[PDB]
Amino acid sequence: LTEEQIAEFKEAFSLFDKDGDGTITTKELGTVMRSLGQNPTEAELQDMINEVDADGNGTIDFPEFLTMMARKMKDTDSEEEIREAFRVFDKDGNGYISAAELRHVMTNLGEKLTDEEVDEMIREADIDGDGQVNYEEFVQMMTAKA
Amino acid sequence: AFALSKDKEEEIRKILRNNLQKTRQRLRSYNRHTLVADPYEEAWNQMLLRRQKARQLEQKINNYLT
Ligand SMILES: [Ca+2]
Ligand SMILES: [Ca+2]
Ligand SMILES: [Ca+2]
Ligand SMILES: [Ca+2]
Repeated sequence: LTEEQIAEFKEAFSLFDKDGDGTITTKELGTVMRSLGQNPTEAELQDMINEVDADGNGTIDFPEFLTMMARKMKDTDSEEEIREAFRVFDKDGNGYISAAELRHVMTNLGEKLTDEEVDEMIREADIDGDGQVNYEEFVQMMTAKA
Repeated sequence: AFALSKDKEEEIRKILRNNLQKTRQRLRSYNRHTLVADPYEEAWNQMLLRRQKARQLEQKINNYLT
């Protein structure tokens, strides 16, 4: 990051850390969300802290806040990259990737496919059963950590 | 005498995998169209907004009489 970039994080962080102690508590998180019309229970807010609380000491320090913000940004950038790829792969722009189009993608990426392979790729990724790959289906094929 | 054949097992796999994929599709949609605000996105947006507003004001002045 750069100096302005860290400034943005500090300030975002300060929106939560009113007492300036350099960590954010369940009480403070609760406070921020109360200003959004939601009413989280103390057992609720604890789970939210839990999701960010890497070292597990009950509060969220600044470096922990960083890591999880960088990860929300990475997910944003990934969705953007997935939309750009879909747009390139769906050459006729009809909103669906077809067999022919996937064959072309795969040929462009260095692979040598049979039709039975293309059909089994499409079939495993095909959620609504229409025999082509829409955007939501492509998202799951791109984000499979399996 | 009766077990699921490998063929049968594969059939089950497809149905459940398909169930899972619709689930993942629902979760992504609950997420973009929810009304419960993410306090991190919100804080960051409130910080971004105030920063742009302060850069625009300095910019109007810097352009004032040119
Ligand atoms: Ca604090
Ligand atoms: Ca901590
Ligand atoms: Ca197409
Ligand atoms: Ca489909």
